[PDB]
Amino acid sequence: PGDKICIGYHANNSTTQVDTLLEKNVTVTHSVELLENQKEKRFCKIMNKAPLDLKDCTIEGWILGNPKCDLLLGDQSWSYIVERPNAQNGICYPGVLNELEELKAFIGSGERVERFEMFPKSTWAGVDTSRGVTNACPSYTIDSSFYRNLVWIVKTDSATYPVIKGTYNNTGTQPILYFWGVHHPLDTTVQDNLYGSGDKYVRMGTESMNFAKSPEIAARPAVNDQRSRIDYYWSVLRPGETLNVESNGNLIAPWYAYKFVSKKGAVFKSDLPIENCDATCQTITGVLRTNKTFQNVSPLWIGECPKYVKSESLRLATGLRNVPQ
Amino acid sequence: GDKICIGYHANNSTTQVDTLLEKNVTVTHSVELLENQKEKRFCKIMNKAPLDLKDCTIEGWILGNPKCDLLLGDQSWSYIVERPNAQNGICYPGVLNELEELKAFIGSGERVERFEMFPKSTWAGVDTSRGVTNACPSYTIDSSFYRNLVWIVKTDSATYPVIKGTYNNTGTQPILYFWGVHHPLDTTVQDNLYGSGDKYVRMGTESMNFAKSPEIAARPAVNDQRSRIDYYWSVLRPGETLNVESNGNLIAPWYAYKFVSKGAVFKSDLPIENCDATCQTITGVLRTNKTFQNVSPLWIGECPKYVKSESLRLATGLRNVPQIA
Amino acid sequence: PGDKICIGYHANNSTTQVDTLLEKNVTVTHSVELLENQKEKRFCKIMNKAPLDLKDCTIEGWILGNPKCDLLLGDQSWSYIVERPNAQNGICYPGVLNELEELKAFIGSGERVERFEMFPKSTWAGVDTSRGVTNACPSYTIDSSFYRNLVWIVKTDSATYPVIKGTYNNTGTQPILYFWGVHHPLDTTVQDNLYGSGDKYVRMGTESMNFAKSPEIAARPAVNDQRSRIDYYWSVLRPGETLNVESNGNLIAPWYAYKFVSTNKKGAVFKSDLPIENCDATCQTITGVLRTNKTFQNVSPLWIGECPKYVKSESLRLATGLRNVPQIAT
Amino acid sequence: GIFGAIAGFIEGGWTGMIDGWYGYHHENSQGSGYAADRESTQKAIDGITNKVNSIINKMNTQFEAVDHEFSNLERRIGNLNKRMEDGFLDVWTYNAELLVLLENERTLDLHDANVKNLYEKVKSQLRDNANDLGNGCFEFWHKCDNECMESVKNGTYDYPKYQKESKLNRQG
Amino acid sequence: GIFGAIAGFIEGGWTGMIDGWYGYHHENSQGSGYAADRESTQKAIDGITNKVNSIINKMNTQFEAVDHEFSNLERRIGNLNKRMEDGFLDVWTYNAELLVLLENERTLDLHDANVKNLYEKVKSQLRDNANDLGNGCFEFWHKCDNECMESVKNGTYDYPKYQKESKLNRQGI
Amino acid sequence: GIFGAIAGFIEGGWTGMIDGWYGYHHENSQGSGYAADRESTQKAIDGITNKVNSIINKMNTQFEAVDHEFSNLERRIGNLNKRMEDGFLDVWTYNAELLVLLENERTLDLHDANVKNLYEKVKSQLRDNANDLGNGCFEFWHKCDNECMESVKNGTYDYPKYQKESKLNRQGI
Ligand SMILES: *[C@@H]1O[C@H](CO)[C@@H](O)[C@H](O)[C@H]1NC(C)=O
Ligand SMILES: *[C@@H]1O[C@H](CO)[C@@H](O)[C@H](O)[C@H]1NC(C)=O
Ligand SMILES: *[C@@H]1O[C@H](CO)[C@@H](O)[C@H](O)[C@H]1NC(C)=O
Ligand SMILES: *[C@@H]1O[C@H](CO)[C@@H](O)[C@H](O)[C@H]1NC(C)=O
Repeated sequence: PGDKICIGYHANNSTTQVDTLLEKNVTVTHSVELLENQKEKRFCKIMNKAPLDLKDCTIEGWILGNPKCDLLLGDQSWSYIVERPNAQNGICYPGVLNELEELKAFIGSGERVERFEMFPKSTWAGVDTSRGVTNACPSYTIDSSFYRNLVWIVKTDSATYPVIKGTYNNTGTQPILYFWGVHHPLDTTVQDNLYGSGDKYVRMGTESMNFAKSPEIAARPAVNDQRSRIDYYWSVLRPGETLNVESNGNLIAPWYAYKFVSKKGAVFKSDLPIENCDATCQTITGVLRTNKTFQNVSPLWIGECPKYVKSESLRLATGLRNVPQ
Repeated sequence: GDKICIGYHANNSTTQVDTLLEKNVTVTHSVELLENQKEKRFCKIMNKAPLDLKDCTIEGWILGNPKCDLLLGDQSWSYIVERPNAQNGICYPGVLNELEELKAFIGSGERVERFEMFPKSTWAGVDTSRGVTNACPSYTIDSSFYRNLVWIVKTDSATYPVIKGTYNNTGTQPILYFWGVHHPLDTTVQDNLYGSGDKYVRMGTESMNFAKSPEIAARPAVNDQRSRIDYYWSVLRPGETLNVESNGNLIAPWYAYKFVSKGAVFKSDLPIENCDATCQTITGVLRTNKTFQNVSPLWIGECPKYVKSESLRLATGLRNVPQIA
Repeated sequence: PGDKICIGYHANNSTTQVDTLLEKNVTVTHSVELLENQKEKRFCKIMNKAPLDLKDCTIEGWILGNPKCDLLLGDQSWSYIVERPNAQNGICYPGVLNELEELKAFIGSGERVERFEMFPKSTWAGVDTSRGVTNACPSYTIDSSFYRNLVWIVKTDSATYPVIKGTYNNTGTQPILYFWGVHHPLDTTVQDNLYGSGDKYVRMGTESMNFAKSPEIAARPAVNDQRSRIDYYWSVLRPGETLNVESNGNLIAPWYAYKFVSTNKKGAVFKSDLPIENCDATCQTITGVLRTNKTFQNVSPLWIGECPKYVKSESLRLATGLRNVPQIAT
Repeated sequence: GIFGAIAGFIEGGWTGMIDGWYGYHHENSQGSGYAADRESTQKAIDGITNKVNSIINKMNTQFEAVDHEFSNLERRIGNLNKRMEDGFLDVWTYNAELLVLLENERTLDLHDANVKNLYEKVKSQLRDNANDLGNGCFEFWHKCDNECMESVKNGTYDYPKYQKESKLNRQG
Repeated sequence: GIFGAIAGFIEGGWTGMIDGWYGYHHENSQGSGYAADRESTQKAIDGITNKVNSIINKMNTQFEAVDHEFSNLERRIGNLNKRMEDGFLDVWTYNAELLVLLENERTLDLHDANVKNLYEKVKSQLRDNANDLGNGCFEFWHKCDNECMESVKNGTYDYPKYQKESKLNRQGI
Repeated sequence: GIFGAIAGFIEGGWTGMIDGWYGYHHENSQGSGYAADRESTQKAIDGITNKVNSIINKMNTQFEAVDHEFSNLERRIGNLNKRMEDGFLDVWTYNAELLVLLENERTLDLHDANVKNLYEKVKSQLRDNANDLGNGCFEFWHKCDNECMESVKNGTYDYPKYQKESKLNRQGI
């Protein structure tokens, strides 16, 4: 009968719940989800820069200049690299690209390369630079070809393979990434026919680096019909450094190389499509377009992404326990 | 007059917890979350016994040191136990190259199957029977060699010709195999055992290359040898082929292991006993329901989290204030 | 008037604030700053042990015995090493010191070394010990000189460089840190001139180690007026071990070496231009001495000694008192 | 609830009180309704918002996995990297999940405290001019006007002004 | 204790109340007893059990140290692995030890509040029909039945029913 | 504040009460003053000092970075070291900053509770022998001299002794 005033709290139609240390599944009036579990299954530009799609070429195929990787050939700037899992064009002539993992780490990243002719074929005197092709390395148009960045130097028809020599003096601002090889024949017969007779060496040097290799002749199991191998090498010529090359034979010479410009770099091994999308956070499994602080999508990303956790949900209560009547 | 009073529970508990505000607070109920107790032995994990290497190291076992015959053929293990004082390892002095990486690869395995990879008949016109040393006795014979290798020597006439071998994996499992290069102390031993001239060991697969030639010098005597053997190991992938070519100084692969791939290697003097465990640490078995343990970071199976804490007791009850009397 | 008793709390003049989850800038009566941001921009003794000052020499210049580095020539003891970023005196004769990072890590930790003559010049027979000095490696006094810990052996006026052998047996209880080299001439000419004709080798071995190398002959870009190179190497001869040395030619022989004591103390190498003074420290960071009670520090994550935990934080002030709500004085 | 008001001596909340977290329900001859206490509600919003932004801000760094490659002679460092990346992954997953559970418990207690403090703020105004029932409700011993009610909510309730009338009925 | 009840204005616990955490002690002409309040007790058990299970669950991942060997040319990566493994160990040891100290403090506060709230529940029902002795005890100004005691406990106590009896006693005194 | 006392129903602090955190301000015919409540202040000091020392003890391990060099063929392990060291630095920075924010909130609340409990303690002794003015202040319905004041502070206040005097004064107004 008397007038009344009561103290109370808000209630609403919320069915959203949180967990606490004391209690699970507590329906609460207002809450925020701090975790993002959704993604765009594609690759987008980052900082408005396109990624490099290596297509049917592996990283080895692209930077050695495998003849089937011509579409990649010659100048490139990238926000990150996409390498397709089933890409078939890599090292066409069998052999080992030495310090491969460390090369992959250097290239990624890495934001641009400028391809230039480091050693003109004219560099090597008294030898044939026009015949170093192989059926192992076909282009799309011709059955026997070779890497675009190397010259497989061979004996002139008449006479022995002389001492050949080359120098490149890095005069620019940028480090240069370059490649070379040593050929290891199947046979002493292949050795004699290609290079002359006698003990062969490949020696390279810079102000800070020393290389020396001689052929190791033996038959290895056939790969791309080749029982011979090439040991491939890479290095980086710093600004102001000079490279000296000197070989007796078996040299697979540096021909083209890369001015290399260097943040967070990324090589994504994925088959996802690269679309005319733009983005801020790119994950190996997709774009995150979110304001949330956590994500359960991937620990591998480029850009400004939220923090990866294994959690399915991270809902903070903000309002209070919901107890409607 | 009549009383109603409001109050709390007390009991004879003398167990205490610490708090950020207060230390040594007696509470009616509490839970210890940490296990500090262990069985000081090795047990089976998943009803699978560990492999006791006994008086052999991992090198002695896997190269087949003649005193490790115990220990020959197939092995299946939940984990490996290597005794700290094992004296039978590399009997003929030299380095097992990439030793740490071999130990980690063996640790990854759960089973090996021993089989004859290269029969002695493989190597034409050389002597398979002679290669034994006083550096490698068995318990019965004063001069013997590794069970898994053949120290090939030239025949009596005698000239050491080029010898070649191939094994094509043909199988579902990776093969772990071994070889060596003999480095004689003398020009005299070199000529006695192997013939005349520069000598080589060359091996290759689709993915791998090896080339080595003897380095001839006297080294400090170890087990009476001033010579050395350089030992090598590799894994032949399923579908891969191995080519072996030598004209001298080859310590040939003979027997190899089909390898079945957490797993661990425990260096401990603890006894293996006829018991089962679900959690095994390097210092012993944990039979516990507890969340934490201060026994060891190194274990196999399902173990509670390792921390340096002496106790982690969570109050569940309230402050215990029982009446005095 | 009527008699009053009031329940209340303390307030004071404090203007010091703290943050909390619910509210920033809360002025409180009492608080503790748990984070230290002050340092002394200098290097001090840690265990009453002075650090080693390499001065104008790098770590390579020091242990190879670069002639310009004689000031550091004798025995050395240190609690840590300070290497000046601009030291000019390192590898004077151009070449690579192989496994350099792993050598620097070995020298850090790091308690002290005793210099001694491991292989006397007499060890090598039929070869000339005296010749090998280069303009590339001057001492401060002499224009042509060589590393103090190495002998650049050359062929005598004889046509031949004979096989030479050297042995050293460690009977000593301390590991010995020692160095050697292989010389790569730019020339077949220089190769002939300095050493015998024909195939050349450097071989060395211990109970646990084998080394073989032969010269790699080519012209390299000039460094210190040298297109030739030397491959430098280092190793540690364990107590009870023996080292055997054999060479055809091109051997830069071990001459002086170091007995090495490892240390219980964490070992550190600091690349810094900061001064070293006659002062004592308990906490030494690369950018300075910490002299503090505090739990936390934002000065550096690199230190030797006992230091507070490093964090990126500017301040970590814990409230201990309550909210400070003093009366408005007007 | 810990302060015992929410889901406690005040059994349920008010779907009817739409414009605040904590508030008043009144009944008198002129009618009945709901009104949020704007000051305590805003101060809670301010507090909760600051907590949420403190949590976001402290969680604003990232561990970065890299997908470097490792060779068949690099199993040890390959596996070192994995245990390393998975190690930070496990720590942060733990930090986030525990923090959410803990802060969620503490936030429900804050709301509870706020309601309880408002209850006590009214109680101390009304004194004996009203009867404290079980449930956060006060039954006046006098006639409480819409201004009267407004005054209770304002903290400007005039206790002497109704003291005599309420003594009467409190006795009668 | 922070709510002030436990080891506070209620000085001691009851060894006699064995069937719950929080409860009532009553004395009337019919008898005297210790009876736990089941609802507050059971919610506290559910809450605490949940806290223990949440902590156990959140802590059920292990960092796994390894047995790998390092050569004399691998001092840097060997030390890297050691600082890494020690680092995670220091982090988890910290997480566990600090969490226990913190949660033990908050757990005691929760018990303290549950007692304090039960006490306020009774005090608001009784009003001036009872007199507050110290120590969380109320003396009724009227005869209080067993049925009357049950009514105070289950919250159905009738203040009007005993009001006239109470006032006569309270000031006859 | 959360218990509602500090910067709450008690609006301000006392610069005058020099010897304690929490306490009393009294006025009577004899005089006026401030006295700290010793027992509550000392227990809070003990509790806060334990909290601070606990945090310092738990925070007393260090991760150690190392000055190792890495060559140009060591980009992967060099970066591994860097991400590892930065990783522990970020975890520890998070632990310290978050902990301080949380504990600072909880420390302020504990102080708020101790004030509210002290006030509640006096309020229950006094009963209706005093009148509640605002701001945690009671005006007595009787003469309360220094022994009477100390009486409230000590917890030994005699409600019966003054009930008759307080009752007459209360009616007269
Ligand atoms: C819940 O509330 C929102 C806002 O009052 C309203 O728009 C929505 O229709 C309601 N949801 C339901 C129960 O359909
Ligand atoms: C390369 O060119 C730069 C500048 O022209 C010069 O200073 C440097 O000596 C050259 N390097 C060599 C050794 O040829
Ligand atoms: C080294 O010294 C010990 C003691 O003289 C000796 O027994 C050992 O044979 C030595 N090593 C060699 C290879 O002579
Ligand atoms: C306090 O507030 C000032 C201005 O509001 C701000 O600059 C500072 O970062 C805040 N934090 C502390 C603890 O002072």
